[PDB]
This record gives sequence, structure tokens and C-alpha cells, in this order.
Amino acid sequence: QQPRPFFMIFFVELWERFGYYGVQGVLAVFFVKQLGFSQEQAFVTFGAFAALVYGLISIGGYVGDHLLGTKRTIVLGALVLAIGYFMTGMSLLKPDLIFIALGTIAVGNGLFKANPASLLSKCYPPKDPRLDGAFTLFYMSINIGSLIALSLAPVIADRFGYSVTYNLCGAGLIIALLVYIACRGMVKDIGSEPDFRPMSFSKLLYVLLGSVVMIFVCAWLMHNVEVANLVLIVLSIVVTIIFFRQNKMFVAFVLMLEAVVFYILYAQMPTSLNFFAINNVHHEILGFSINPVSFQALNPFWVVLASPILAGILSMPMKFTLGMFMCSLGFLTAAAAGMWFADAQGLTSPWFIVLVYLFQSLGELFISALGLAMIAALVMGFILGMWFLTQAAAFLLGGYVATFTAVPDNITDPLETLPVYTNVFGKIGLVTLGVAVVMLLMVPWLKRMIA
Amino acid sequence: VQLVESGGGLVQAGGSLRLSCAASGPTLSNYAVGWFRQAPGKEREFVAGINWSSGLRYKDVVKGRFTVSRDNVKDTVYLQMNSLKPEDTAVYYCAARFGGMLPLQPSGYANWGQGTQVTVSSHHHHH
Ligand SMILES: CCCCCCCCCCCCO[C@@H]1O[C@H](CO)[C@@H](O[C@H]2O[C@H](CO)[C@@H](O)[C@H](O)[C@H]2O)[C@H](O)[C@H]1O
Ligand SMILES: CCCCCCCCCCCC
Ligand SMILES: CCCCCCCCCC
Ligand SMILES: CCCCCCCC
Ligand SMILES: CCCCCC
Repeated sequence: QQPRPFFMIFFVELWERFGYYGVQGVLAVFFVKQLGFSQEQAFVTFGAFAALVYGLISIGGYVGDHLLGTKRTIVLGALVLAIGYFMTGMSLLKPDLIFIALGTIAVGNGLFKANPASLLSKCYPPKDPRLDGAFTLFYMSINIGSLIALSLAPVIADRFGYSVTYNLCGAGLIIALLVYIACRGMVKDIGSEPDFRPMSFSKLLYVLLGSVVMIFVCAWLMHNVEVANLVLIVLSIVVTIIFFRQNKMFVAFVLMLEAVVFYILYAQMPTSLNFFAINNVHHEILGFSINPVSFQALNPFWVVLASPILAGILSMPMKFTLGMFMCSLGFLTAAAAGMWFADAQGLTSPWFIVLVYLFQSLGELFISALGLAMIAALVMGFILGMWFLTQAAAFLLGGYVATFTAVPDNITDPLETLPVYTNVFGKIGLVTLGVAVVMLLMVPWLKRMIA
Repeated sequence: VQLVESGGGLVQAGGSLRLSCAASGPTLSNYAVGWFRQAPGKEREFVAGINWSSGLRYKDVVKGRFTVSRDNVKDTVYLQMNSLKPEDTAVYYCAARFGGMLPLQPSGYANWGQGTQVTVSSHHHHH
């Protein structure tokens, strides 16, 4: 149905995302159990890690476009990523390595993330009808890898330990690289312009030096999340001032702020919603016991089922508004489940969490899947950078928000933890409802500006 | 996923016994381990437990007599039962739930040992 290079990009993306989500699904638990962080520390540290992973994406796009070439930057990113995963596995021998290893994952993603999608864009002549389907399938590839990793990585870490889990993340990256190398010939006429000139070693060294520096800067910021907050606040004011100086930008700015709220809520799945599942949900569904950390796999699960369907079925501000209403309902459902539908021992049916994750995933499909693609319609590289920066700020804020659900390690009674989760989730859902209403009220004006 | 209990037996009032729980596959370190007991003609009831981060929970009627503790090297959990009384007589089970919570009812736990009989006799030496 699709050009041959589509299938290579599909499976490279799948395996890279498998590696990443293998880490994300277990990271907060790893912080608490293996490193002895409190739940607050683990949550803010995860926020900083995720912020760095997403905030640097603009650099790897620049490197792929103008310095080394898309295909070269896929290879370099994949190698740095595999090194990071193996460094994380080694961090169990040498714990002092952990932050450096995570910085290496962050920088790796920053080099890698933009480039397979960029490559995929080039596999179709520019007005090929198959493009839309190709990107829906690309997103499904991302979410199949995420589904497998979030299902299995907690089981693997429980049964064999974290070093094996992280080494398997690295192996997933290695097999992404092997699939690329084996299929290299399929993309021989595909790439950005530097891909087809001989590689500039001057530029290659500038990229390796900048990467190493960035690895150390990321490790430092994740260890010191207070200065990370400071840095991002300063960066945001500066970028907003530059943006305002340079009426479709006003619409791009407002849609970006709404996306910020969405990413704050997305950041709860690996942190507060994960520990909500651990502490206050039954670990049995359809008669099968499961690792409660695996409940995170409900996000890609619902995306995989809903993206074809939802591809089959207003315009921008209203789609964004709908997504915000879905997210509101996800957190109100979590709160309601805890307030009214819990056991006398304090436990809720896991079907409430299946529904929470459905709501959250529909929100994802409406906001972030369909976001900077159509922020690019109001504007270009600068706004791309701003989107990633604001999403990094959102993950830092999300980690901070998650700390309101942190439970001390000596609490053992689910009836003590249930009211904390319900209070926080109910207030998140109400604030998000308010945001959705203000979005709705602005839809006519916003939609006017696009005219 | 499968827990083996050991260490039950017969003891006179005021004596002591130690139960131990070990898991074949999953590292027990990630699990809250609760000890339940079922006396003749009653339901399983929570006795005592330790979560994955050394938090402890106890039934009122066993505080000051039972201690739950954990050897994370041997991947083992212990219930030390001192000052035993006839009414501590029961089948004892360890049960394991992932995480930090020790819920009170058997349905909060997915993994269960097979059970060990503990009997406490009113026997005392003749005066
Ligand atoms: C909602 C998302 C569901 C995720 C799907 C899980 C993938 C299947 C797991 C691999 C094959 C099953 O292997 C195993 O099966 C038993 C019962 O089925 C499950 O359960 C057992 O292991 C896990 C973790 O190791 C424990 O938290 C659990 O309480 C224990 O009873 C686990 O899920 C899985 O360790
Ligand atoms: C495709 C040619 C491979 C080029 C690899 C060169 C790596 C240089 C090492 C520089 C050390 C800082
Ligand atoms: C004393 C612990 C120091 C750990 C440093 C780990 C560095 C490994 C480099 C690959
Ligand atoms: C196609 C080969 C890319 C080379 C990049 C490796 C730099 C360490
Ligand atoms: C951008 C909003 C920040 C709020 C921090 C308390």
C-alpha cells in the first residue's frame, strides 16, 4: 500500500520507541525502590528527565536538516540512545552514573526524534494521497512499540531486575539500527541535502562536543531540579518576548498554552496515576493478575485502537477544545472512582482506570497528535522550538503537580492514600474543565483569526 | 507468583514460632507481604504485614507479640510470633501484593502461599 521505505521507517520507529517507553514505564518506581528517592523526589526528577527528553528535540532536527543529514542523524541518535540505555543498565553497578546515563538518553532523543518522521515525509511525492494514512500508521508504530514496552518492561524488571530491562532497551535500539542498516538501500534517494554530500567532520565534531556538553548539563539539571525550573522560566519569558515581536501568531500562542495544560496531564501517567494504580486499584482484570505498573500500557493500547477509527471520522480550535474536555473527564473519572466506587478496604475496580486511560488517550489524539502539525499552519523553525520548550516546561510543571499525590513510604493503608488521590485528581479535572470552557468560549474568535 | 511458607508447628502457650515466606520467581522486594490466618469456622483475617519499603501494619490483638521483618538478601519475609496464646491457633498464609499498601482483605492480594498450621496448646508444666 505504501512505498517500501515506509516499512523500514515504521519498524525503526517502533524499536526506538520500545526502548524509550521501557524506561519511562519503570523509571519512577526505579527511583523510589532502587535509589530510595521519596515519591516527591522521584516525581520531580521524572518531570525534569521528561522535560529534557522533549525540550531538546529542536536541536536534532536542526542537526539532521543542516549539519549531518537526516539518515546520518538517525544513525547517530540511535547509537547515542543505545549507549544511554546500556549506561542505565550499568548504573546498577555504579549508581553515581544514573544521571549521566539519563542525560545520555535525553540528548539521544533530542538528536533522534524529529528525523524518522522527517524521513517518512520524504518517502512520498509531495501530493501523494497516501500521506495522511502514512502518518496515522507512523503514530500507530510509535504506540505499538510503547504498548509492548509498557506492558512487559515492569514484568521483566520484577522478574529479572533493572539491569536486564535497561539492557533490553539498548538491544531494542540496536535492532532499530540493524533494521536501518539492512534496509539502507531502500532510502538511497531519500534524505536531506547534507545526506548526499560527503560528511563534514568539522560539523560532526561540533555535534559530538555539543552533545557531550549537553549530557553533562542534563545530568546536572536533573540532579538539581530547582535550577531546572529557573532555567525554563527564564527561557520561556525570552522566547515569548521574541515571538511577540515577530494575527495567526496570536492563535499559535494560545493553542500552545492549551497544549501546555494537556502535557501537564500527560505527565501524570508515569507518576501520580501510576502510583494511584499501585496503591488503590485491584491488580486483577478478567481473572488475570497483572503488574500494576503495566497499567500505563492502557495509553498506547487505546491510541492503537482509536487512531484508525478516529482517522475515519470545528477544525483546529474545536478539536483542541474537545481534547481538553476528554482530559477533564479522565481525571474526574479517577476522582469519582475513588470518592464513590471503592471497596471497604479502599480499592477500586481497574475498569475505572481503563476508562481514565481512554479519556486521556482521546485527549492525546485530539491535542498533541494534531498540534504542531497545525501550529505550522499559523506561522516556522522558531515556533517549532517554542512548542518543544513549552512542552518541556509542561513536564516540569507536571512533575511538580504530581508531588501533591506523593505518599510517605511508611503508609500502608489504602484508606489513607485514597483521599489524597481523589482530592488531587478531582481538582485537576475541575481546573481542566474550566480551561476547556474558556477554550470553548474563545473558539469563534480564534476561528475568526484563522480567516 | 508462588510463595512457599515454612515454619509452622505446635507450641505451648507463651512460646514462640517463626514463619517464613519466600517467592520462587518474582523478587519479593517489590511486594507488600501480609500474613493472614484462618481459625476453625471463621474467615481469613489480616494479622500482620510489611510493605515494599519497610512500612508495617498489625492487627490490634497481635501488637506487641508479633513482628514482621524482611531479609532482602534472602528475599524472605518473616513473622516472629512470641507470647503465643491458644487463640492464635490457625492456618497461616502469606500473601503478596505489589507496592506499598497492605489492604485488610484477602482480595487485595494476588499471590498466596499454601498455608501452614500453627497450634498453641494451653499446656503448661505441672506444679
Ligand atoms: C493492562 C495491561 C496488561 C499488561 C499485559 C501483561 C503482559 C503479559 C505478561 C507476560 C506473560 C505473563 O507473565 C506473567 O503472568 C502473571 C499472571 O498472568 C502476571 O502476574 C504476576 O507477575 C507480576 C509481575 O511479575 C506481579 O505483579 C503479579 O501480581 C504476579 O501475580 C504478570 O502479568 C506476568 O508476570
Ligand atoms: C561514516 C564515517 C564514520 C565517521 C566516524 C568518525 C568518528 C570520529 C571520532 C571523533 C572523536 C571525538
Ligand atoms: C564511585 C562511583 C562512580 C561511578 C562512575 C561511573 C562511570 C562509568 C563510566 C562509563
Ligand atoms: C551513515 C553513517 C552515519 C555515521 C555517523 C556516525 C558518527 C559517530
Ligand atoms: C506557567 C505557570 C507556572 C506556575 C508555577 C507555579
